[PDB]
Amino acid sequence: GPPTSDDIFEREYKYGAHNYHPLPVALERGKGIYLWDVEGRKYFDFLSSYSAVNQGHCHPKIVNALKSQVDKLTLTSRAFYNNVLGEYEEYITKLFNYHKVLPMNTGVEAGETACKLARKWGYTVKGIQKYKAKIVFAAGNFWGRTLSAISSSTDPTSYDGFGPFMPGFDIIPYNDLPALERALQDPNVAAFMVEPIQGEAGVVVPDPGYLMGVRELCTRHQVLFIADEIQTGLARTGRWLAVDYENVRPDIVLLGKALSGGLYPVSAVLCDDDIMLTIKPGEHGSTYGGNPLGCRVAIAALEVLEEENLAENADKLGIILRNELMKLPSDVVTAVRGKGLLNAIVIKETKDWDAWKVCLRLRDNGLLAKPTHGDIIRFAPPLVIKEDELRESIEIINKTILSF
Amino acid sequence: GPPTSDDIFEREYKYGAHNYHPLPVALERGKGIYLWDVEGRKYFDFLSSYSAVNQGHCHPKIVNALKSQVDKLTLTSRAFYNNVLGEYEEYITKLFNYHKVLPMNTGVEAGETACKLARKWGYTVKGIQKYKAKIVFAAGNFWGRTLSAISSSTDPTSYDGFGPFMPGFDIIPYNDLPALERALQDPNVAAFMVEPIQGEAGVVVPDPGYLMGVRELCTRHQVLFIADEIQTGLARTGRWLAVDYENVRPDIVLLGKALSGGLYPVSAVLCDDDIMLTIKPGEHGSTYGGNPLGCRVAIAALEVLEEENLAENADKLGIILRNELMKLPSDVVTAVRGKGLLNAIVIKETKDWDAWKVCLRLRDNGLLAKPTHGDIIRFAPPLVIKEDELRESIEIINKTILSF
Ligand SMILES: *[C@H](NC1=C[C@@H](C(=O)O)C[C@@H]1F)c1c(COP(=O)(O)O)cnc(C)c1O
Ligand SMILES: *[C@H](NC1=C[C@@H](C(=O)O)C[C@@H]1F)c1c(COP(=O)(O)O)cnc(C)c1O
Repeated sequence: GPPTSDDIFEREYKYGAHNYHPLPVALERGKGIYLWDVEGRKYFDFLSSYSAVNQGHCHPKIVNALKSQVDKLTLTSRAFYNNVLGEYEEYITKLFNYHKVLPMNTGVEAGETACKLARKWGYTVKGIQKYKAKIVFAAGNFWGRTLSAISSSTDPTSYDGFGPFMPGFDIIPYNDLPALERALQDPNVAAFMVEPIQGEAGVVVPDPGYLMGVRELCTRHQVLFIADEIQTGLARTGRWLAVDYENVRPDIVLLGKALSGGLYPVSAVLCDDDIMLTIKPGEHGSTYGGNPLGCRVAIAALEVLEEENLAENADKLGIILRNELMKLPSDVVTAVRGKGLLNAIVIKETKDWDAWKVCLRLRDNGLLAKPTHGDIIRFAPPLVIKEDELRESIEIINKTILSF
Repeated sequence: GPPTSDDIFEREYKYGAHNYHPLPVALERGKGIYLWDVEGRKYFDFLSSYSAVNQGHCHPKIVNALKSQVDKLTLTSRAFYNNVLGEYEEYITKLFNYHKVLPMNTGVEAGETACKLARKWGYTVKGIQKYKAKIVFAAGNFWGRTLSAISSSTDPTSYDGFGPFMPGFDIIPYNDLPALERALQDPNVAAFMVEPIQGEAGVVVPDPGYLMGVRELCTRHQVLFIADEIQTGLARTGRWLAVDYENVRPDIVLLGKALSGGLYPVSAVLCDDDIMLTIKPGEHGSTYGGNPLGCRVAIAALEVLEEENLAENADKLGIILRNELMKLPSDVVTAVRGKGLLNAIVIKETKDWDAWKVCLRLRDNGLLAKPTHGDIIRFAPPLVIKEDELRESIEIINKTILSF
């Protein structure tokens, strides 16, 4: 017979690294908003692989894009040209109104690329002496697990024990314009990198006007505004970019995770020529960056986001979701926050009770979510969810919370 | 009409970053050893996307693995389990005889993972004080384009202008056991990372006994031996790992690039428990790392390497290839080097003449290669090439070199 859930757990424990402690559920199929485990049980996906499957699992248009391109060509390396890359580049740059895109594979690779662009621009355009350029980050940031990315983290689990750290990364509080204004007095600062809503930190939504203020301060002090929209972009918050809510144009925009609908690791760095062209041929790249297969998949995923109006659905259904979540009692759920379909609730963590046990019971009742701190539970279903499906899942959430 | 080659070049120039200057050829299909451009012209691929398509372009078994898995499930994130990952992990760990694998996406991500493992092991097992751990690298190394990876590079084009650098990375000459012995006198050294043959540096093959000496010195001084086999592994040099030529077992083995046959970005970090389990749950990861689609593709690519005996083919045909290349005159080709099907020739670069013009003419004559320094031309066709195909390509190379 084929392996049970427990066989799957045990096998991973024996042969795989222990860098994760996942929710004990062994999934097998995903379609749209749904996931099935090896026993056949059906669940709503309320994690969406951290927004990588905004389009729902195995969206048939993106699946067909993958299938059509793999029968053909998948990787030439950028030592030669392929056809697909230029088409995808024109598409995405015109969609987001930037001169150019630099293609990479994973989100952290886009972050690293942004850091390199900011430093190169700082030395060659702003005139900072090599190698005094600084980049400012917001406490609570998460942008990956490289040595550089954990060097900007304030989370000890990300950086503790991981050797000496990248210099030139400063940290200020999130949602704090006076602190940014103070940091940007140093002319050696080249950039400020920030998430428009902090995902991994617990869906931390900054105050209205924060993004506008960030843009104003960055412009005033000749500092690049890098917006990490790898989790908040591509309709998840109800707009193409979360920064669109304040009509703010960052200098560099990072995209990832739903850029492919979960079918391929595709990431993008968007900016104008006076920043992008600071990097000359041979000075940056990636083996799989810009390969034809991922490019086809990304064109298809962006087209799915546009043609199915998923940002508007995210907006309206997130309004419904937060309104319903706020009816849970204050004695158990101390906070409800989010934008569009990126939301979270905060648990009145006792020790009779916590976010992990809540997610276990939610799995028991047919809905999959995972906590991000122990009192924070993220709710982020695929943007293809319909209102009746959302209301049934909300019913599951109510049943689970009021089970305790 | 559909875009010509020149349209493709111009479009990428307008909408894409200028981080590459590729060989002017616009490819469209790849199958096995062959590539076709948009005009219909046919070429031998003698770059193999830097060994990512060891199995040849669009190998039907790996294509079918991709197609079968994408109709199903592609990404749950590691917040939950999927079935495929444990199966792939058991497979690859038993294949290479290590306790465990840590899955990532790109080669540089495997390198970063290795660095984190080495530091965490240095502090928690070797007892180095935080954060004094050092990692030693070999001059000429290339392992990616993150800030940490360019911090260990001796190539100014990789690091110049890219902000202050990661501390704790020391550099010694390649192919130099006395220099390694000298570096390892510092008890704060946690690891030595090295390529068994330096690919990007120009297929630099170290002297016989170098890998044995590295292993002996690392063991003697309680230092981890990290072997980057992302380009040299998976049959390319004629063995499963290039280190197999000296029956050397590194502490950490990095795999990438052919791990997927070019169909998906899949990388792996292999090592035993006493190293791997220094990283605890929540302390490292990746969104796409270990996803089911890439895992299916990787199982298939490894199976193709094993069942088609591609390491033996690489061995014998590389013998033939180097023997034939050495018949070109000394006045034009000053050196021929390599192992298995990873080879290179060195050009007597005049200014009447150089490696770029040679590769242009080779493209004109139906074979695609790219220089790596201006007198170095890499020859690395897919390991599915047959002897008559190889001899025809050698004929192309002769025709081209003796055209000048
Ligand atoms: C990716 N998001 C994160 C990775 C996940 C995990 O595996 O635990 C959960 C988490 F929120 C991310 C990145 C990095 O992208 P990748 O390297 O993982 O592809 C960068 N910035 C942001 C905002 C996010 O969400
Ligand atoms: C990958 N090899 C390199 C990338 C290529 C390019 O785009 O120019 C050519 C070059 F040789 C590599 C890596 C990094 O893997 P990725 O991040 O690119 O996936 C690490 N180590 C080695 C030995 C190699 O070859």
